[PDB]
Amino acid sequence: HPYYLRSFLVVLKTVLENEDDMLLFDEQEKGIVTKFYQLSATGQKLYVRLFQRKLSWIKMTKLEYEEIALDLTPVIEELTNAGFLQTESELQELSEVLELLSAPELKSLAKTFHLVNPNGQKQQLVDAFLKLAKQHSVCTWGKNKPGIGAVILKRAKALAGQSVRICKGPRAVFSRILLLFSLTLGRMEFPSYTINRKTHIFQDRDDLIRYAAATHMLSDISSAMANGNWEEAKELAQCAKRDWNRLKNHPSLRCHEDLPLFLRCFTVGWIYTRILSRFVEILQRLHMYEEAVRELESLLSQRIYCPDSRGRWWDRLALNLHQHLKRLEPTIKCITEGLADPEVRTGHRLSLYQRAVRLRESPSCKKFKHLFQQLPEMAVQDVKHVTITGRLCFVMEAGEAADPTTVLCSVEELALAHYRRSGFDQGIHGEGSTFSTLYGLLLWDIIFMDGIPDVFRNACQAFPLDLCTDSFFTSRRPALEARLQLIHDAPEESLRAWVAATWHEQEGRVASLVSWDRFTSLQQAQDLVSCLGGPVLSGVCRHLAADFRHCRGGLPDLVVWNSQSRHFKLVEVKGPNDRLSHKQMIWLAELQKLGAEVEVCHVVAVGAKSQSLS
Amino acid sequence: MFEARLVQGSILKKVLEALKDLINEACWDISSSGVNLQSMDSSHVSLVQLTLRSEGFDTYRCDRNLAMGVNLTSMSKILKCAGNEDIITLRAEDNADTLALVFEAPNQEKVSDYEMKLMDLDVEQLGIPEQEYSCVVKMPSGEFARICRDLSHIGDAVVISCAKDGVKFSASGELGNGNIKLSQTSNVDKEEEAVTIEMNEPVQLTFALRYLNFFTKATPLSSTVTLSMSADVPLVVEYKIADMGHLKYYLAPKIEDEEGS
Amino acid sequence: MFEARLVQGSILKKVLEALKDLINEACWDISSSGVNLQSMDSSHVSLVQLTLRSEGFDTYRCDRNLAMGVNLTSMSKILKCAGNEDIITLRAEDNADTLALVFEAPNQEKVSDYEMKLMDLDVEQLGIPEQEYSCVVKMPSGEFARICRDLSHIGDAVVISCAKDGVKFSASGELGNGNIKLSQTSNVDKEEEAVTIEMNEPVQLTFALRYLNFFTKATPLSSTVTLSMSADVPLVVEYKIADMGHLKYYLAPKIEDEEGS
Amino acid sequence: MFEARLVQGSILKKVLEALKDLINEACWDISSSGVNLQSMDSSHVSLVQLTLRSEGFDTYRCDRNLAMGVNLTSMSKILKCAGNEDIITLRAEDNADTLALVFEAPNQEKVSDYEMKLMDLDVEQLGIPEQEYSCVVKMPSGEFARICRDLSHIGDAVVISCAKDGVKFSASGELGNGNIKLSQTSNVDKEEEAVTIEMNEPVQLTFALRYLNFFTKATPLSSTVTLSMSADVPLVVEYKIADMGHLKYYLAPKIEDEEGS
DNA sequence: CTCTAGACTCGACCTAGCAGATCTCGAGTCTAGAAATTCG
DNA sequence: CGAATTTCTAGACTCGAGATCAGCAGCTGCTAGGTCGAGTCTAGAG
Repeated sequence: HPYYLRSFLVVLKTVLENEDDMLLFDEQEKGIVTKFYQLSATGQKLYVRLFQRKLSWIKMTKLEYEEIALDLTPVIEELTNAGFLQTESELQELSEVLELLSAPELKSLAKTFHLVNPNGQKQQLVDAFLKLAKQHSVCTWGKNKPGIGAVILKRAKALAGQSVRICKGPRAVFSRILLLFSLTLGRMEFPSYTINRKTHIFQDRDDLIRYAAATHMLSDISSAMANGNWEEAKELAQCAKRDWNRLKNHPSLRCHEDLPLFLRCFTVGWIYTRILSRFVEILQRLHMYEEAVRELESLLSQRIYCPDSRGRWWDRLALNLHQHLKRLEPTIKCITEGLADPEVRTGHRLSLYQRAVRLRESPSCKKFKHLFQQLPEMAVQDVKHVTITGRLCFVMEAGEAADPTTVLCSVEELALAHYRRSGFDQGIHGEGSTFSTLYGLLLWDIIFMDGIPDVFRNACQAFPLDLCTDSFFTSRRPALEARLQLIHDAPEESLRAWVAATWHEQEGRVASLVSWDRFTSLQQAQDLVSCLGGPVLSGVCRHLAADFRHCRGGLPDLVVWNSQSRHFKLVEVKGPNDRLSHKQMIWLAELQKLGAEVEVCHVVAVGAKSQSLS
Repeated sequence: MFEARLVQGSILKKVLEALKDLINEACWDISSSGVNLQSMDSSHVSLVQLTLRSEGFDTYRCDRNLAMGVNLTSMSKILKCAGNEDIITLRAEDNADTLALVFEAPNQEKVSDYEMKLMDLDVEQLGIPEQEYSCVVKMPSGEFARICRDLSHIGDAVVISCAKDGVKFSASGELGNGNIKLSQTSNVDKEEEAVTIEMNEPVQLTFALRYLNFFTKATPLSSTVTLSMSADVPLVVEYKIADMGHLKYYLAPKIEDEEGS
Repeated sequence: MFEARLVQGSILKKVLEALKDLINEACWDISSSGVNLQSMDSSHVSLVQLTLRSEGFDTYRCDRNLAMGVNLTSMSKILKCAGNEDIITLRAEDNADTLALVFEAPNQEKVSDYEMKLMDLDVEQLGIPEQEYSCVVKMPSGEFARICRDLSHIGDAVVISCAKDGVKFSASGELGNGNIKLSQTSNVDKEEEAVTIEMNEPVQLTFALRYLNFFTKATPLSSTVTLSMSADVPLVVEYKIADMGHLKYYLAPKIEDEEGS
Repeated sequence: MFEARLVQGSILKKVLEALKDLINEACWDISSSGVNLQSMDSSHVSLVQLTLRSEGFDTYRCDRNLAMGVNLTSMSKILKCAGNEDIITLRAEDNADTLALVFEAPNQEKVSDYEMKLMDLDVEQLGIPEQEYSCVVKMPSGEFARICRDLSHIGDAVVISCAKDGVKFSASGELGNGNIKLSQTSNVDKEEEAVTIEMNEPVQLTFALRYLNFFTKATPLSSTVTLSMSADVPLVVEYKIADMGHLKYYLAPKIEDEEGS
């Protein structure tokens, strides 16, 4: 693909202009990357495709990559001489060749031998051949010649033939360079952000290795959870904990402590913490909940690395001590401090109050009412429940009843059709994406104000990292409010300006998380802000910035605004066998507090057949 | 120019039966004192030995030493097409790649002659370490065939204990454990009934059961088998072919740590 | 200390193979009266009962009535080691979970011992009602052995219309219909060829031949079948085990309503 | 209405196996002369014809000639369950729609009737020529089959060569070459254990061993098989059906390709 | 007034998919080899 | 006792579903769905 040639080359040529990049790489690796650079342009593709492919011995006869040549073999020996594609050559490892070996000729090789049950499945045949390693007493019967496995691999190669593989060093160095580029495609027109890289994230080249060691493990553990085999995970996690234990007393994390929270996102301890965090759901799922109880305790000792982590451990203690390990005396102590911890907020906490209410009403904890006299309240005024009907699959009969075509749909159109005929033509959906979209264009350069360290660290960043963290707002508390109140006072025509301008000023330019499809037409957006203005959205963003980690979504799904009649029909999609979460109306309550038009839209379970009954 | 004529063609028929699948290719070493076959399997696990003398042949002459490699399967395809009573007229030409197999009719009415292509094997001077065996067991072949065949289903290895009161065969598996032992014959003078055991020191070894079936193919050859054992020595199974010679089956013992890992 | 010594090993050999194809596990109800088996089939359609009187055994003892659930499938393979003429010595000991089988050669030169593993099976008892039947015939075993098989080529649903002058074991299928009518015989010197029938009321019902083929595996047990029928009552197929026991088979008639569907 | 009672049903029984593997549908030209059968093989290469005289039957009478067809496959499965020493009374009505089986027993104690569906076939008659043959060979039929399957291991083509002192059966395969010649022996008083070849002119042809294997299916019809061969003439393999009739085979010789060029 | 068994409810509880082609595979079926059997 | 016949059993061929791959999806939270222990209502008996 022409994409792959430009992409990897763009990555390298962009990571080049970083003096830290050369600082953290030895002259040997510099020679390595340069000798990739001098490599043939058509020879680049072969290493590119294989690099982003699985690490396993593969025969070129199996390979079919044609866009270089039907006989690109001379490139193969050239690149082998370059010292990367280790060919058949040094292959004295029976397991690897068995892995290359396929089952049919594996069955044939079984036939020419005597082994027990030469008709089984792939792996147990493999370790059956591995039991053939246990020898050198019957092979030494006459002449010694202990290479019975040597004979095995010789006949295997006769069966298999040629293969290639990559040495570990080059793969390791490109892994490091790619993760350096990533730091938490060439077609992407990046925004108007320049750069503000000031401070190096890490502290030493040794430190980054452990992340590389951990990142591999973290992905490994991620696959372990999709297997059901956490048992192997813990032993290396113990080693990882031992690796943590060995590196608990290391100053690198202290500089991360010095690093802002958006730079604290990854930290030796934090990585090890998230390693130990997965250990907990490793522990709980294998029902070793008591240790998982112990881990969160030492976790709760730490708060600095991702402050939005202590609250999770509070739920961990409750969940551990309620569902399986019923242990009252601690879990009351937990739930109390859990409801009080600052990082515990919104849905993360409002569930806990109902959890507190549900727990206190239970006979088990009904005895400890005296410890449950500090209950907050979120008295709600549940929004008018417009309960509608419509076909379900979902399936929509949109249009005239004469054409009741299926055309599979979702719950949106049902309400959309109901509300569009209710004089609310425009407005599809999108929770709080649109509000962020409104937030994006108008405040863009304020949002992307620079000069602050590592705002645009990479050469490709769009969001200045701290976007997730509340320190974004604290950074520009004066700057935001000046622009914020201006929008609050700005009339509709003024809003159209920064909408259309930033729409054009940053068209194509990567709009971080801003979604252009939210504004299907720019004039529609300018017509949308003609319906918006001041407190309507200004109240929203005040809540957004600081309370950001915990408030990405949950907003009314539908937005259904009248394009020309100003008045909008904001909607939370709901229905029977469903309910509004504790946090869900926390949007609506303040929305209805500012007099928003949110409309709870319950949906009667109505099927295709059902309407025919009447 | 080698040419050997054996009246009892069935003996040459039977000998291939055991070697038909146990060995695929071998060198047919022939000397003036008789026939001697010795080769190895593809698994490098067992050795087969032949000691056919020149005396047993009705008419024998081997002008010069030959050692020729021919396919085992090819020969078995030909031995099957001759009756159990035809007179073998084996005749091998000096460096001509033609083996004259003539199956003479005892009726003197049919003529059966066959020739096959000759291949090229390699000789590796197999070492034959001669050693005395503490436990020597002679017992009829037919009974031996059962014990090896019966214990095949229960397990895959046998722990042989040379008990002076009578040798015992024990095999274990996921189905359970089963031990079979016999009593040495004292009063039955029949050679096809002796369970005589030679005792010097008890020995307990282990072997693969997947081969005992192959070796027991030689039951049509003789009525009694001889098994000799000691500490850390290969299993030996010898068949006495009348006065024609003896054939011996070599089987190195299974290593004790193979089951451990 | 349950012990049962029966000289006729073949009859014990003969009983197992009939049970292999229908039952996976069962509970062995043994008593001082003798060995009694009441085990409904794995397919949950047919019922099989077996009872062995203690006096039939050459040496029978039963201190306490045990009820062991043993894997039925594996039993034959151990039994396949037993010869056609060995003396079986069923024996159980205390509270262990192992049954002892000993096979003795008639010449007392080969003693075979074996051990299996017992499992825990629930003791499910089903009531056995005793009553008379409509069409009762004493009909030779080898006779029907083909009859189930021969008409198994036609279809899988016979409509038995037993009458006063023989049998009307008809069948049908897409290729055609199989219509056999055996003539009742009474003036036969031997009782092995008599097909005498006692009639009170004709009955017309239907069965699936697949089970019928399974129910014929016990042919070597005897030569005189005591199969009988009545309206809407499961079939009974009883085999007299010489003077050793009785082997009865139960199968409910197939309802004609499913044939319409 | 046609009735044919045959005491020797075994002769009628063993006919079907020869015709099974090569013929599926056929027509039976039935007249007062006896039973006649002509049917080209399914592959349209070899010709198989059958003739029986009516006088061989114990009872036979046919008022009006009939040419009616039945699948060969179905009838043999029916005849599978029958015994070899039974009495059969083949019978067919004028309106050809079903075939009734009048199977009897030597003790006249068990009788079974079966009904076969008939079917219609186009009566395709081919006029075979009668002529003298160059080399005609009569020899033990069992011996002829024994020669075939040896040469089938080599190739699928045997060179027929009537020579001065017998035939020169020669198979040429990839693995090797197989030459078999039998001395012309006529001094033996037992004509069944003898070969007689008449000389008119030497002629050499080759035939596919696939059909020879099928043709050898009729070996136990007669102890001797007569072979008549001629230049550019289909092979003749005839079996005398005791005194009941005769059965001869046609197989057109293969065209010798110009492999030498 | 109180204790217990059954139906309605409601709130908690858990799990799969993303995207089309591609091999790969894993059970299902047949027929020749293996073997008991059995009769003149 | 040998050979035929039949049966038994394993090796070969078919099919349809399971797993994987590459250039991109993962945004993960709303939706659907099967579940469960406790709360709650009611009918019959004391």
